[PDB]
Amino acid sequence: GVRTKTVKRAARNIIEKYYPLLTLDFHTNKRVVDEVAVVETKRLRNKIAGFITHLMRRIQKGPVRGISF
Amino acid sequence: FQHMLRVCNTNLDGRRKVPYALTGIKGCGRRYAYLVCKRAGIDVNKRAGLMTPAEIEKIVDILNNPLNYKIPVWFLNRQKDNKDGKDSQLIANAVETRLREDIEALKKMRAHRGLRHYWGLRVRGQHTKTTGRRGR
Amino acid sequence: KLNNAVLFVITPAVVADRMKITCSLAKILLKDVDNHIWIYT
Amino acid sequence: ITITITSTKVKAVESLCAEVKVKGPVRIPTKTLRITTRKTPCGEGSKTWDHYQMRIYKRVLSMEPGVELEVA
Amino acid sequence: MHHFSNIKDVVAIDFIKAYAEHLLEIPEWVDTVKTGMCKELAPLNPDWIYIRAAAIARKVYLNNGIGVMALRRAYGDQYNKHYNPSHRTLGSGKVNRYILQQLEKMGIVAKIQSGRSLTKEGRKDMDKIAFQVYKEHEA
Amino acid sequence: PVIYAQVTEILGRTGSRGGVLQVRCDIMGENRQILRNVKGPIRVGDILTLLEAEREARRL
Amino acid sequence: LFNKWTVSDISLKELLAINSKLKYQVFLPHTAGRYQIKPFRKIQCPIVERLVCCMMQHGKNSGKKLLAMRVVEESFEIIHLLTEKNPIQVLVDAIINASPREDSTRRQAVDVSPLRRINQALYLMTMGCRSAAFRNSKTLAECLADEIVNASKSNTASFAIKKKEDMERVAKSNR
Amino acid sequence: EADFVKMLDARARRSYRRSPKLKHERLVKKLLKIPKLVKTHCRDKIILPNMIGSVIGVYNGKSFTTVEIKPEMLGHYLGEFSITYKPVT
Amino acid sequence: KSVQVFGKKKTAIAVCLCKEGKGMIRVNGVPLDLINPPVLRIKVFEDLKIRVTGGGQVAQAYAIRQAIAKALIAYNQKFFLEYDRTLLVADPRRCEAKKFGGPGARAKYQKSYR
Amino acid sequence: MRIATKDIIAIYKQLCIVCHKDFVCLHPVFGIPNLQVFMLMKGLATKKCVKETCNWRCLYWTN
Amino acid sequence: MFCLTKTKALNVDVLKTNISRKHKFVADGVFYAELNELLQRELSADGYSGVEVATDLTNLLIARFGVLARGLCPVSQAESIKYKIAEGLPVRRAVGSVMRLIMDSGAKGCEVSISGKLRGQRAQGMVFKEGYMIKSGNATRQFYSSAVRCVLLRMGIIGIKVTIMLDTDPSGKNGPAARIPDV
Amino acid sequence: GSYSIYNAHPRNYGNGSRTCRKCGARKGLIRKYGLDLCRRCFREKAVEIGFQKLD
RNA sequence: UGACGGAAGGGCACACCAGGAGUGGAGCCUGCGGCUUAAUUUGACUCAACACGGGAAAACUUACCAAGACCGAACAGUAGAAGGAAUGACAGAUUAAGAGUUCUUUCAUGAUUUAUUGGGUAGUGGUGCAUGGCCGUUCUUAGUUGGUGGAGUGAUUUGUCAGGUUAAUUCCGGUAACGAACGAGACUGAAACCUAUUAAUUAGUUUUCUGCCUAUAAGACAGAAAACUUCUUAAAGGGACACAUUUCAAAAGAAAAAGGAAGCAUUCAGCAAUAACAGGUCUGUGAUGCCCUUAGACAUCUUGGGCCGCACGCGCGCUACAAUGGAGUUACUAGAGAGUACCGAGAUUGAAAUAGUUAAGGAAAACUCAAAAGAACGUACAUGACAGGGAUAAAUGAUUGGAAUUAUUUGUUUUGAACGAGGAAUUCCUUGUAAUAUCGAGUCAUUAACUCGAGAUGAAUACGUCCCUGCCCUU
Repeated sequence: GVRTKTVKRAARNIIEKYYPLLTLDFHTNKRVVDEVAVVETKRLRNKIAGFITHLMRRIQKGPVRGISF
Repeated sequence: FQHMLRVCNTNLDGRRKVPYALTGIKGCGRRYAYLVCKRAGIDVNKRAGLMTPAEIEKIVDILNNPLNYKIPVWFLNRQKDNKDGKDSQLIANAVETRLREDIEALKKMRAHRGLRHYWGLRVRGQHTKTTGRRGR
Repeated sequence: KLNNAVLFVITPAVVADRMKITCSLAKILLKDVDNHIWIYT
Repeated sequence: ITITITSTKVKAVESLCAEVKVKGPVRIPTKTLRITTRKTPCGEGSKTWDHYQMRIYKRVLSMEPGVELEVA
Repeated sequence: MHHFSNIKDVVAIDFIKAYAEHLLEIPEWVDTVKTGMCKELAPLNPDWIYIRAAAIARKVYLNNGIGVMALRRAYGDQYNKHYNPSHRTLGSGKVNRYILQQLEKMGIVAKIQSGRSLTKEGRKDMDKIAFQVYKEHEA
Repeated sequence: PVIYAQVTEILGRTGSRGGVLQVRCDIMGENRQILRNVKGPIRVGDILTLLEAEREARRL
Repeated sequence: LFNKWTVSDISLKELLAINSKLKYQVFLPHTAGRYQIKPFRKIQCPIVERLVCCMMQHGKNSGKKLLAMRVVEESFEIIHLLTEKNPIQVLVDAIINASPREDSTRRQAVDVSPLRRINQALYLMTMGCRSAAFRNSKTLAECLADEIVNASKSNTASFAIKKKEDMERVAKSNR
Repeated sequence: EADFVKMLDARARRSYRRSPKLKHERLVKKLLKIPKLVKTHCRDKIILPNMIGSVIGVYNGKSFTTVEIKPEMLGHYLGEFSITYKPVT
Repeated sequence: KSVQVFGKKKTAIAVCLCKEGKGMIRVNGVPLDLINPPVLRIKVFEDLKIRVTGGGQVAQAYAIRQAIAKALIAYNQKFFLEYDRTLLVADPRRCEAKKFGGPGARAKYQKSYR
Repeated sequence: MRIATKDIIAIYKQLCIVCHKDFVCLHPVFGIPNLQVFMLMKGLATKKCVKETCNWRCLYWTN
Repeated sequence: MFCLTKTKALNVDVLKTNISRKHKFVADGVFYAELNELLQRELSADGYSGVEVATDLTNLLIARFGVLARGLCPVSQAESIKYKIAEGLPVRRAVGSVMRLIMDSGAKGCEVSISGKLRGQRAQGMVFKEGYMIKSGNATRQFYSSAVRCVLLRMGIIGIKVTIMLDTDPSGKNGPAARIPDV
Repeated sequence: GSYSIYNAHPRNYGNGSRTCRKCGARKGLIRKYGLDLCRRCFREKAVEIGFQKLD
């Protein structure tokens, strides 16, 4: 269950601009993504919100190479 | 009790029950066998060997005189019989005789069905390219 | 081949085997329990 | 009375139902029109079939192209 | 637990047996016919009419408007007399239609405009006979 | 007459097609590590049986 | 098991689903679970469940489980007659006895996993019942019943015991 | 003749029960006029007594197989006496 | 006072009605002790008014099991898992769709080469 | 082709005109075979009198 | 005199008063297809370019049955190539001119496939691609507009297939798209 | 006359009495839903009619 | 650069392994080869030909054969010609023919056309090695490319890779490459849930009134009425993304377990790139080029036959070889389909059955439309070609059709054949799947042993490896 670059890049692009809005909770991130990035598919929104949350655990623990917010 | 009976000059087996021992007659099958048991009023479950020759002379009479023993006409192996008479009367070794002469009647006038009997081919018009391949 | 005669753990199969009688008769002796098998002791 | 609408597009009859609305939009079961055909025009090739289906949605109420309405 | 309201409270097979001897003039084709076309042997039971008459009567108790055809497909078997795969076929009509006609003579069944129905007293005797088998079942 | 052998870990799977497992076993009687080939579905927690323990199965 | 009804081999107790959990003990061997969707999942199936599903083979008996559930029920009662013991208890000794502890693979001698020991134990007993009852007077349930009780203690006349000894001997000379 | 067809086969009396076709009645009308051999493509006639003495040729596929009607060759079809293939070698 | 509940199998639906009474269980009007396949009677038994209108004959036996199991919980909650999980959750498995080129869902017709 | 005299003017009096290509049946309007209509006016297109577009086994004539 | 009795009526199945719902829409779809291909053969010189029930007939309809996005239209664009090809213009220049017409007309991407006897007696097929174009997915069921036309030359028939990828105006969006806004 | 026997054979039963609407060929017909459109002709125009390759 | 290797390295697939069901052996249905005939029309011949051309052919289809007729010879010019170009015809003969085809015979209608030169036209005629379109295949796996940049004189190469990971050039990572596009993914349909929303008929439930019936006390049935939405139908939403714990691999990820209706991309499908075959179809087409035939036709039509012909060979399948069964009686249980003037056919009634005479409702959640495998019931059958098997035949009874012979389909009695689980070889398959038995639809005047779908019972064996057949990358 790896993630394509269309959702890894999309997840990255949201975090650099919109870090404080996002949090460790997955269910809140679903609600934000529907408003802060116009995605026409529910399944695609969840996958990005799935990875965006997953990036927070690494980001909270420290810096990460790809994302610079 | 006998393991070997005789009726209408045909040997049966005494181990079988009365309806399934009367199939040994060439003209009698399974539906016909049960009927003559009911007409003769004998117990089906009782075996053929136990059954006394007092009933034999009636069963053979019934087999040869079914029309007057209240048997439906649509139960008869020979309906609208030619050569006079309109009744089966075929419960005997007479099954082969009528069958043998019917082909010869067809064969005499060179009827196509009769011709297919001469060559020993499929008679009722079926594909013979792949089936019925007994080597000759 | 067997010719196990037709006139004259308990199962009609075994009481037809070494009694040398047909299994139809083996039902008669056990009578004098289900419509699929007759098991007696 | 009885207003019946049947169409091939679900968003069509649903849009017109809410516009007419009043008794609720009852939904008679959807009909599917399945047709199976061989892909090839001749016999040669692997046995491949394609599955075509057209749906028909029916709504009945009691008081655009491809949509029909009748009043009983 | 258990209680009695109608014929659904007794096992079907032993009610028909119970309603068999209670029952109807016997025609001349009783012993010369099978119960259909798929079958090939006449019934082994000497009194197969009565055991059939009870079942046909019982089916009326549950279906309000029932016809000859609905019974023909009910008392029907499979047709596998050749190499073709077996396809279901209808039962016999004359045996069931005659027996249904006979129940009209007794008055157990009636004639609705879309089938046949049990009469008032037909409900009584059926309910009566269904009871002892119920009582016998409990004991 | 037979001596049991617990399974410690799986070495892999060999024998041309994969239908024979190379496992390491420790006989509970004598805590001796013995290497054998196993035929069938096996797991680490499983306990085997052995009617012969002098074949140090290695396949060279 | 039918409102009517210990493992010596320490290598099969964990893989024998008899009474370690309450989900195993059941009034009928007709459980519709998904026991073949993950590896090592069939070990959750009750032992009588596993035996019944092997009485449903040779094509024309495909899917008939109520048919196979009746013969097993009648077989177990006969088993209790011949052994005055618990048919479930009697059966699990047969699996221990009728299990080949070695096999030859291309040959080469290798042992047999405990899970494979159970699968072959039922498979070998199953075939003997099918062969014995085919074109024979004895009812299938009876033929299965004495097969198990013979396979129970040591009896060689049991088909599974004959096959186990044959394959064990072949492996012995294959070393 | 309508009475005789009753004692024939089930197929024979049904194919006579349906109304007489114009081709067949126009055939027997010639059969009364003639005996001289008469050819026809009609392999659908039922042998009836009104044509016992006639000599008639039946188109098999390419020729006319002359057959003289016999009283022993009754209601069987008239086309059964003109084979449509050389049998076998 | 009553509650409504139901249980499902492959296609069998058994809509129960759990309600105060003397304990009489009835399926489609027949007593629970007079179920048609008498082998399955003890499997169903592992005032209710159950109505089964789908599936086959072994599917409905499991659906009825759900209906009795679910009804007790629904009645008790408003006013099993350590033994059999499927007593309270429907089995999701359904018949797969046949595809062209084969007689089943995965089986394919035989091939010939020479 | 040979057509009835009262028939030929009836088509011309009616003449747009359409006619099926199936020659077994008659024309539903004039009650005449679709053959006669086809052959009579297939000759009219060569005189540039009409247009002879063909579509779905029906010939549509429109000059 | 003729011995004919059959009669194939010149009617339509969309005028039937008593018709089932399953039969109603099938006849509605069939009649549209028959009508659409009828006037396509008439209005070829005008680019009929679609019908609903073009880029000084009604009598034909009763007897038988009883655009600003010119670049985006594939039917009219395909007819432009067919007219030019039949006019003796070389396939490379003529098709190139049509592609530039579409590209400046506001299309995400388009592709014209020409297959036939262009070079000589041996057949050949050339494919011209311009702009972005997806080939796989359910998206191409909504973002496509194509027409299949065939032209007749002195040596044979040349097949021309013209397909155009539309834009957001046919309401929707492609599969992969995030387009994150900023604050 | 010259045409009295022409097409005098009655074709009312139908395998040469049914024709595809456009192609006109007599083999491969689809009489379902009154289409009367044989294969190789319905496949081309299926999308126009309304049928789609769904599942 | 590509292809190939009885070269290496790394991966993958029912490719094999552990297995299930098998086919091959018997009878029969069907296709192909062969032989025969006047014809037994023809395309396709390894996967990618052989229940394939939706090809279940009595007439038509029809392409072949024997006869017979016949123009479906436009348009233009000539001849002829309303004092008749020509067309049709009862009766006799000729002809299978009620084709006036022709001949003896005169009777009707009237330029609608006969003979003429060009010329088109027509064709299931050839040519898929002249083409379009469609399809199959390479190839169901993961591959392909151009814009600028670096290298080479050049074809060309890097980008498109060491390692790891993934179903996947999918990513982490790496870096003379950077930024992209297609392909995968993303996407669409079905299934897996909603006691929350929306609704209530043609779905269902509940309640009430009337009548009737039995119990020990609850209910049942029938005829009505008028309420609710759990089921049913179906719209919008919600709902899983491996998020989240443990372990393993500062990273992509992997493996249990719990929770969940749902956790292999959740499953089954659909769509599916660049390049290519001189792979199938001009016998699907009023799509077509060229060649061929063109009034004694290879165009068209009628009649009869053939595609069904059997010394043998091969492929797809059905039924069987029985007691895990056959025969008789009883209760039963679905899902998805289809239906008009005439189609799907209820109820009544004639009978032994197929079927017949009258006959409601329904353009349909309303009416028709209906389950068997399996289950239960007996002092039935008892292992024997037996009552397993139902071929082959003989009599007879009905339907469809203009027509049933070379049996269209089917009923009753009788007839009782090979077949005792099948050699070398070989096919399909990993979960509601295989297998088994059945239902609907396509074709359809009448005809399934086929195909496309639908449910109903529900196995065993793996959680692996390249050994075979093979792919895909890299030296």
